[PDB]
Amino acid sequence: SELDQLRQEAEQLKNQIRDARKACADATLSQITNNIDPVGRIQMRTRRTLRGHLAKIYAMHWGTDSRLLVSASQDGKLIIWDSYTTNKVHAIPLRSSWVMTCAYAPSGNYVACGGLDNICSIYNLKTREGNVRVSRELAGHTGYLSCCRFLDDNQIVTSSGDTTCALWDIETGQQTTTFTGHTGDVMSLSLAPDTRLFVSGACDASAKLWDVREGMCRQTFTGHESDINAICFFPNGNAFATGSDDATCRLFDLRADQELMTYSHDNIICGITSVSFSKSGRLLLAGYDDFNCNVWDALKADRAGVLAGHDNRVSCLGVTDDGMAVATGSWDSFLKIWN
Amino acid sequence: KKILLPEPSIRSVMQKYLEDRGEVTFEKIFSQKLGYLLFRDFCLKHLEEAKPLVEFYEEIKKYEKLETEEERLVCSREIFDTYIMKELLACSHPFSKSAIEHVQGHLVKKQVPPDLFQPYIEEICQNLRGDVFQKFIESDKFTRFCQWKNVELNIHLTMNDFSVHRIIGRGGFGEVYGCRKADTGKMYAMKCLDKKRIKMKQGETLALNERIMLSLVSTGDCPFIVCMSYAFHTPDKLSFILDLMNGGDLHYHLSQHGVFSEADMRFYAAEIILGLEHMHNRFVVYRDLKPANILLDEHGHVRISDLGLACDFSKKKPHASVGTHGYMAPEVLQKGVAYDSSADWFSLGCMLFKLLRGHSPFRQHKTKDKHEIDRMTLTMAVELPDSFSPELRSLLEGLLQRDVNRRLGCLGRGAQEVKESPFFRSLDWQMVFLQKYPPPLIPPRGKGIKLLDSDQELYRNFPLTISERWQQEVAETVFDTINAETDRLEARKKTKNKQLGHEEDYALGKDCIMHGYMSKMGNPFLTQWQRRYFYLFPNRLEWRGEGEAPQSLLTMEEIQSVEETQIKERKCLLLKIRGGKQFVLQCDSDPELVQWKKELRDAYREAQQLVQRVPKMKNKP
Amino acid sequence: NTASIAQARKLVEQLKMEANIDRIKVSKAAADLMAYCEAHAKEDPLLTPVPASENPFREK
Ligand SMILES: CC1=C(C(=O)Nc2ccc3[nH]ncc3c2)[C@H](c2ccc(F)c(C(=O)NCc3ccccn3)c2)NC(=O)N1
Repeated sequence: SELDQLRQEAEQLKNQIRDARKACADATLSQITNNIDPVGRIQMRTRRTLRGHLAKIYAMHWGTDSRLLVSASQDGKLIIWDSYTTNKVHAIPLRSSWVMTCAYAPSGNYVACGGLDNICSIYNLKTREGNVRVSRELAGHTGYLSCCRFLDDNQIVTSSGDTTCALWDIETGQQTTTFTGHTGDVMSLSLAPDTRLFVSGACDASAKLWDVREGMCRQTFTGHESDINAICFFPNGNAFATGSDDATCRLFDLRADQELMTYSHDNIICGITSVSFSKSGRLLLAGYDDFNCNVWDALKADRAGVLAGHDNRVSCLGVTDDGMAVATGSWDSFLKIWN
Repeated sequence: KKILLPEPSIRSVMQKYLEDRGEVTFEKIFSQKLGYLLFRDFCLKHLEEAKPLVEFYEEIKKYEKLETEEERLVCSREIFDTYIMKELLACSHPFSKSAIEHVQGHLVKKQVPPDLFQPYIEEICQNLRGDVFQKFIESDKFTRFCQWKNVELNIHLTMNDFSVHRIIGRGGFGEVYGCRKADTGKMYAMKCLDKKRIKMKQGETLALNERIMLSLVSTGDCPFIVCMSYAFHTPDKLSFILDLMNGGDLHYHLSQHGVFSEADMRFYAAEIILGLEHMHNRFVVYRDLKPANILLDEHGHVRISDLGLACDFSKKKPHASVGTHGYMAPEVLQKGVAYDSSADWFSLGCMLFKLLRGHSPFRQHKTKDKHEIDRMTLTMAVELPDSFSPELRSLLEGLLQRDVNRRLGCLGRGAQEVKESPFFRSLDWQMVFLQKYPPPLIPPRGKGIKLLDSDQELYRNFPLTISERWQQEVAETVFDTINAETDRLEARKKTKNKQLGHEEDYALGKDCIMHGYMSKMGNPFLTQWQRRYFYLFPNRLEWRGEGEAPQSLLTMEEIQSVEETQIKERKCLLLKIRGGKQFVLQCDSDPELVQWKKELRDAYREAQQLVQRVPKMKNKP
Repeated sequence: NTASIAQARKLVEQLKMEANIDRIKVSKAAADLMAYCEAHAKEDPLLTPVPASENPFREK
């Protein structure tokens, strides 16, 4: 049977892939990094608390100025903050109360957000009339928007609970490319620095690397035992990390095509909601449903730090492009800035 | 101490409360006095497309009321020339050929009956029904309707809402007093029955019955029955608010006047017949008809009163001997033997006889023995005095036939049979209905029993308000002034808002499900009530004080249940929350209570349903 | 859907794309990650605590 043949052939190929990876596993990251020095106490402290959301916070994103950020909340607003002053630059009442993601456009001109309305809404910040309006409602997903990241001010990538991700042309509102392949809700995405690739993590427990300009999946990383809730590129575009409900983060290498490291501990039993790298990649930061953000040593795999000032789940984090700071966002309604 | 309309925000809730009940239809709103009033104010003045329609509706309704043929000739000309002819000459007359032709034809045969334009009426309704209704709804005149319904639906009457004056009647279970309903100024009677006196004499069913019966006959504004506008109670008392009749009853006047000439009797009989008619069209038998249950008003016109012993025959025809000895038909007096309408027609005879002769036909030689009057009602036919004119003679023998199949009124067409008796040849029944006949008599200026929860369960559903009675009461008293005052009060709140900058309306441009005032406890240790403006979204309930935006909320996730609760002996909503916490809400009116209960429940269910399908939002173990 | 012949082909073609990439040794990947980190450890404020002076979130 044609169908049975294609099914065994897929197995053979999964096996071929597994063995090609094992032929590459000549050593471990942990062996290789075995004699560099630990990082010491990574002692970070809250410099700012951002108080204003009236309910759970679901997501945030730093502007590239390493200064403003957007946050998305159960209260049905985006707040755009100036973390230097704690001043709300904009507070944006949304059309749908069920927002769960958001993104600052690199240019600083636009933010995006969306959620259970299944739409990616593009708000324009600098109108000529000095007002904050929805410029686009990007519609086409048949499932909640779970994540979104602008490439520039006329293209944006989204991920959804419809198990796809997509690329959009803003001016027209069209869904120019569809990234299919996942078999579970897609939860998260992360653009490469060059923006010619991105990775996505899903409820299928797998992460996928996509080429933006060609619309296909290049590689598929497995090994988590449960949903991938978060994902982040390592700063040089050749590895990324994920955080999962299985309570581990994991580093996967593109060019070796496989897991290099797990970041876990018998004690940490709760799922990860969010991950980010320090500027140098040396540190992996992960928010956890136990209210903390652990700082891991990316090369060695040791817990190096903890950020502990949230009374509910840490639901999102982010590091500035200038590397000066970490934002955590929580189900307790507050964002905190740390270093 | 007088009616205050809730603010226009009340629309968010009432529109939804009504919608759930199917009440937002042109049919259901147009047919309410206040609804009609508001819809017409809207058409005439705030929409030059529907002005002509309603203007045309009203000219026809005026036409219907014209008393004479001379006058209907004149008005039909005008109405035709103005709302038909001209509208045709400008190809702008959205009605059937049938409609036009029906009227046209009739006019040239100068054929002008009161129903002349009925064909248009149905079609004018057709044309207002659609987009016009729809716009009316979007307008502030429908907001005004919501303001007025909310008052309606929140009526809870107490003795304290009336100014009680002098006693005007008494019997077994209580007293009637004249009163003023403070609100509107409207004069009524208040009939108070004592629940103790009742329980004692085991007439709990009889007081219940008088209410249910009143509730059947009180619509349609019958000027010959003493109808009900409200009923409420206290732990001690049943209270019916009834039509006020200051002139006392016939039995008193009978004995004051002596007997009545036929012509005098004729006046009374006519008006009574019309009242009987009204009740019979509503499948009610009064059963206790007699001078003393006929009251007079200040001018001498009369009405049937006290439906205690009255009875529905819409389904079960009654059989029991119930009335007053002297006036009860045979089928009445005969138990197991069933009877409908008929008995009133016989009592009518008996009572009519009694106004002519001072005694029931079946009460001979001052006799005070009941079993005697029973006997000679069942047994003997009616010896009618030499003096009874043949027409009267015909009527009384027609009414007092012992065989129901042989009794006037009972032969298939009801009251009409009786109206056609030659005894009434001289009456124009429209003039009787109009109360245009001069009345004969112008009234001259005048133990240790206990109460269990099982008693007060029997009166659980005694309270009601007759909607139409209330709207009419309001319509003719304070509706205009209150609309002006409230219009005026609204125009100032909108003046304060262009200046103090509360312009943007928080509840728009999003997914707000409903908003409105409620009151919560904000002091945990203190438990006072804070009125706040709430906004319900699908994932949360926000509220704000005045001036500032919302700074607190609950999430539909936090909420585990919504239930009614008693607080300061006021029905409130109790919200149980996540932590084993609690949140208490008081609404300003019953419909608001009902709607917040439903929507909160609905919203918390859906939100929990939804969140559970969403890995980023839900709880993880 | 799992009974779909087109879907099964799509899966196989995809696994073919994924299987036929050039892979490098984990030793090499890991070294390149190590080198990255050391080359930019200077530029990374979370790596050496840095003085209040240069940092906008302290003392201001
Ligand atoms: C018509 C009438 C009575 C009366 O005065 N009723 C009445 C009703 C409405 C009114 N509006 N203005 C005067 C006025 C008066 C007067 C009366 C008044 C108050 C009463 F509580 C009773 C009374 O208790 N009757 C016994 C009863 C009541 C209910 C059901 C069954 N049985 C009687 N007695 C009577 O025989 N007939």
